[PDB]
Amino acid sequence: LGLREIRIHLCQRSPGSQGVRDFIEKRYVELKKANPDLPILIRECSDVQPKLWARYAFGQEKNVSLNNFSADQVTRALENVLSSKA
Amino acid sequence: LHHAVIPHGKGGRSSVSGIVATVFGATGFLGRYLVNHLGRMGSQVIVPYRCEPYDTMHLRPMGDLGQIIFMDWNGRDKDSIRRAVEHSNVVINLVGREWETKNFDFEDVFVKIPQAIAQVSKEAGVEKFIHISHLNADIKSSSKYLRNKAVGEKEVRETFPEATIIKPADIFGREDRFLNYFANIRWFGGVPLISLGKKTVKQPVYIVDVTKGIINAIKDPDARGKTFAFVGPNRYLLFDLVQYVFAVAHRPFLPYPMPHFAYRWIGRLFEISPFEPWTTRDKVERIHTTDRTLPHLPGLEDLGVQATPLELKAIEVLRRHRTYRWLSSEIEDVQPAKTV
Amino acid sequence: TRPTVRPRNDVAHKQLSAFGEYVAEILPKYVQQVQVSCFSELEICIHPDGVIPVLTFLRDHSNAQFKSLADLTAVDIPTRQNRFEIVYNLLSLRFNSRIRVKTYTDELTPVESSVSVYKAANWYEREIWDMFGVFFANHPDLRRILTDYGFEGHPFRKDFPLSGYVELRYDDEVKRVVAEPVELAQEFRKFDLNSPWEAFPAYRQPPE
Amino acid sequence: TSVKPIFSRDMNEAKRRVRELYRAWYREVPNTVHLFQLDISVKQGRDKVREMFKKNAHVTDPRVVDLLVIKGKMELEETINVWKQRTHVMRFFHETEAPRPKDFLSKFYVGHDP
Amino acid sequence: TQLITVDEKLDITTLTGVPEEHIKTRKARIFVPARNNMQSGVNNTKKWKMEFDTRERWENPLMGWASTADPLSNLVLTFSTKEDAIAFAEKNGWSYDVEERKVPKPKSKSYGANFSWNKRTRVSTK
Amino acid sequence: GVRTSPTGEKVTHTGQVYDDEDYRRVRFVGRQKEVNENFAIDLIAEQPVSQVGSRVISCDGGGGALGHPRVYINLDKETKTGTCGYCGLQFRQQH
Amino acid sequence: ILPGAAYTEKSATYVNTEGRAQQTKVAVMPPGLAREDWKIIRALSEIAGMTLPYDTLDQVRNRLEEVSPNLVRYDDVEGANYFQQASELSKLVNQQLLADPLVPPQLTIKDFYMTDSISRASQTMAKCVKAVTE
Ligand SMILES: NC(=O)C1=CN([C@@H]2O[C@H](COP(=O)(O)OP(=O)(O)OC[C@H]3O[C@@H](n4cnc5c(N)ncnc54)[C@H](OP(=O)(O)O)[C@@H]3O)[C@@H](O)[C@H]2O)C=CC1
Ligand SMILES: [Zn+2]
Repeated sequence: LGLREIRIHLCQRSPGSQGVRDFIEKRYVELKKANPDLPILIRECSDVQPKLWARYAFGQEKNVSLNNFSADQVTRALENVLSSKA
Repeated sequence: LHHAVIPHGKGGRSSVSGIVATVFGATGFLGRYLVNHLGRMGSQVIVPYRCEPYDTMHLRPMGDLGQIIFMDWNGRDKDSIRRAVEHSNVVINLVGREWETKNFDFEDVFVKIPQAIAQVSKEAGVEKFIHISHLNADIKSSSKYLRNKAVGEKEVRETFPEATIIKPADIFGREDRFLNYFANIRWFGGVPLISLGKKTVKQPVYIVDVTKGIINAIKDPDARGKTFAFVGPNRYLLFDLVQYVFAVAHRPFLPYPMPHFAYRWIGRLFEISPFEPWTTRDKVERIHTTDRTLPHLPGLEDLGVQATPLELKAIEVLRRHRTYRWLSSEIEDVQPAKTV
Repeated sequence: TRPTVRPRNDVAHKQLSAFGEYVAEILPKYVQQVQVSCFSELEICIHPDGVIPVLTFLRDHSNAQFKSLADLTAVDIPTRQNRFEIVYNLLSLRFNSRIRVKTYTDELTPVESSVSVYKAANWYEREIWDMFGVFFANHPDLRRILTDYGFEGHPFRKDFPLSGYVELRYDDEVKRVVAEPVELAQEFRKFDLNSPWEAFPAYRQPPE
Repeated sequence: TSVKPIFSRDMNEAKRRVRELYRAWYREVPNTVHLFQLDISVKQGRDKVREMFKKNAHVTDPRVVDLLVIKGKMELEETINVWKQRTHVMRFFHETEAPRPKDFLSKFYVGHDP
Repeated sequence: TQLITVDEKLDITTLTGVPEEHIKTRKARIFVPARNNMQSGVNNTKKWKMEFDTRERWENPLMGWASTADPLSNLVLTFSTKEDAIAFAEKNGWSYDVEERKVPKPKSKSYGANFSWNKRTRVSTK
Repeated sequence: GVRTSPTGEKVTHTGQVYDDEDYRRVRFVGRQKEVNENFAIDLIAEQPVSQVGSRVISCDGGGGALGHPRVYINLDKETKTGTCGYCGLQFRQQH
Repeated sequence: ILPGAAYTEKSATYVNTEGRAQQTKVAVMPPGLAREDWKIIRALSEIAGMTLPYDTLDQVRNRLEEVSPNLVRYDDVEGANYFQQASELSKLVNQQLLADPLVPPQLTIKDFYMTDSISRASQTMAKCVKAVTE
């Protein structure tokens, strides 16, 4: 019925998370000020591939592999997540 | 629920099944396999015994240490019954005789003692009481066995309303008096039968089916206050039932009609013995009583017990009655009996 | 160190060292190690392709004549990739001496049966099949010798527990001795007994 | 990865030995039912043999299935010769054991084992 | 030749005779055992150990003894390295978890530092 | 000094007695619960406190090599007696 | 009441104050009929017709890795950057301080020995409190 949380997983050091890192350094705060009641949980880890989880209503989760994206591609994938709500 | 009776373990010999059973009449045919299937779950089985303790020897390897408590009991003494049932959380009643003795009749065995056990178990706080009636129990039955067992079913239902009363049809096993009885009329003659044994229908049930039914009635809280009818899957006429018995044992089967007024004189001829009688007129009336069909009562399928047919266990019962020249023939080397 | 210490037999130590050099230079195709213990016992550690060439040497060579097979033994040591250590104990009645021929296998490699050299091994390595799982190729009658007939598993392996996986009891339903999963009324109480202080500095291993 | 075989060079000779062993068991089962005077049908014993063969059907190592052929021939020799008894043959039929809890819910009800 | 080429994974679960309940549903723990803090010696921290998850120990109805149904309970195997224990767990189909060895870090001890001129590391007594 | 629970069952010197609702009393039905009525905790209170004139006393319980290892007991506290760890015989410096 | 397990009674992921995820081991089993906690929740979901997509403990840890992948990497402190964005988000709402002083709830040794349900159920901790009060 609607989006309930976004979970962005990334690495501190891997290059595939690099543009994902460029999403948080530059384009996160006004994202948080766009949806102040939507939890956008950033989870950094050791050797994970970048991943975008979208939990929806009634426990449904969609799963987007954010590996080797630029920051613009991460922005477009996350705005697809925000605009879908399916 | 007390902390010592919580079920622990994996249901083996040394586990705790949380079942404390006083099995009255465990020294018989059903009680043998009942204490077997209880003590392998790790149950505290109290066996009140009337007989010689030597006759209880076979009940001793059936469970772990201290799990079978033998104690004396008398059916005409409520003190020993209250001494036996005061710690149990289930009492099972297996008191029975096919014949009436010098001191006991069918009313003492089936009306007096079961009402005494059920009343004492009610006034000692026992939650679960299982009574074992017969499928053909009726007030207007021709046999005194089934009359007193219907009266005892009524008394157990009225003095312990939450009792599980179980109807077996005719139980067969290694130590039965049903297929062994049908076997042992190659000694007497040519296996006489009322009206050629073709006006009575039977559906015999296997003993481990009855035992699993009793234990699944112990474990089921929905079995409280029910009335179960444990029957085997196939109904047989008595003629081809006896013919299948004599075909498994490979004996000469040559039946002949004996009338009803003369096959009770043979019944009184063998009950004049002071020992365990070979037959009686009551056994004549009950071999020649058809197994009634009671579809309204639940059965083995409602306790999760799959009923075993006779064509799987009849070789196991009747290999003993064979002579050496056909002793080693197999289960499949026989034509099955005709069902109805 | 006189009364309470074992005296040392240097003559037998020197003799077994010289015979170990002898065996190691006659048979360098298979001999891997030769070592003489402090109480003067000789060990010839060989390769498992040299069971029959070494043991027929020691059975037949006129300076060896190890005509008696005392014992045949496997030892499970799981931290090695060849976890089983087959041990041949030999007695030379001519030279009043004993020798030990040690070799190795894992679960899947066959060791060649030494029944062609010593017939005494006909049961011993059969027991090594029964207790450890070591298959012996070209053995006359290889089957179990000590365990029950329907016994699955190999008992003297160290991954096999002390009590097994099954236990027997009589069951009067089936009128038969049956096997069930084992349940002990009292668990075998495992005692941690090893001291944290080193007892023998001469056996100290180097660190990583 | 250069290992020494037991009997089989590869899986073809290994499957040949498994096949011959199943042939020998299939020929043996009626005698096993007869002279042990087992109270099972011949089809039931043959299905138990098929179950004991299909239990090991996931192995892809020639040495392991060589040892399985070896141990099956050992059990076959213990069955042809009367060295097993009625108990040892009926121990493949786990008949006195209760049906263990299979789903999550009944295993949750009875105990702590996963 | 007299050698064959097996590229397959080493797995002897069908040969060791262990039932399935103790192959797939057990969790082997591979670890250097921690030093007992009741003692100062470190000789019990030299070798790796493989143990198993502790199953249900209950109370005997007769004596109160600790009854069990786990055969693999008292089974602790000793290995020389970590990779040997990993190979031995993967050989027998035991799913495992590996704790790393936890060595004590090198300290910088000084007896004279007990009696400094201006540092807080002066002992208040001796 | 054995006492009795309200079930009629005797209490051991540990403090063990089965509860009224505990089924495991059925093992004593028709038989007896074997308890030892000589409680050691009752019979060590009967012993007199040994008044001595030394400061550190020694106890081996009697018998020498027939008793327990010889321990040394300090008697500095005038408030508390000095109890042996093994035999439970207690001492006091009489000053 | 759904009787659960303790910390010495289950294998169980706990995360300390620095982010290091660690796992307990089953020392003893839980008493009585009490079961492990997520076992109870998964059985409740099987009864309720909303069955959770796991069966064993390792599958629960796979879900636990799906939600945050650091909870399955044991004895590892994962670095958390991005203090600057949390600082910029902290400057939005000008929440005002109270007039009360900063006082922790634990001032003495008396307030130490009973904090959770396990220490409140203890008699050794109760003797510790009774010792430090008098
Ligand atoms: N095929 C069958 O036999 C069927 C039986 N039933 C019923 O099932 C129950 C058990 O049957 P089953 O095992 O075959 O019969 P048994 O006669 O073989 O067993 C009866 C048991 O009760 C004891 N007992 C018998 N009479 C007395 C008595 N007067 N006082 C005290 N104890 C006594 C016997 O022990 P002891 O050594 O002291 O005599 C024995 O343990 C009975 O109620 C029977 O009516 C129901 C359907 C079919
Ligand atoms: Zn003393």
